[PDB]
Amino acid sequence: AKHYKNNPSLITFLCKNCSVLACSGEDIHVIEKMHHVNMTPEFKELYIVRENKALQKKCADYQINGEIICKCGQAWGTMMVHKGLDLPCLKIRNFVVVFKNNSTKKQYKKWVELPITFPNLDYSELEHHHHHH
Ligand SMILES: [Zn+2]
Repeated sequence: AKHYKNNPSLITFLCKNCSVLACSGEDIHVIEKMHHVNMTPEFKELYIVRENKALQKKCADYQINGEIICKCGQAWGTMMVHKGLDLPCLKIRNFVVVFKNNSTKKQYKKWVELPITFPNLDYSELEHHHHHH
């Protein structure tokens, strides 16, 4: 991570199945150094939440209430909820990542494999973040 670029605007995420633009890297936050989410209102117009009892569960710091999928049907991630706040969690394996100016397409299995550093919000910062921003 020390040689990563802390410039998320360099990348865009496309659904690996239908190629639709899911979001810019600028719309991603990492939560408690683990979960990569997109909490913007615009992103909510692009996914559907469906039931998936294999993935739903109650955790100490969040609950998983469903699976997030693209309008085309391709799974994208999970719907986490922390203290009533929605955390749409993206699994990088469901997307194609495009880097600007070089426009080269890439696929990854884990977020740590993508050499980009994103802004972090610990769980303890979420209520404040949603109240103000
Ligand atoms: Zn799709």
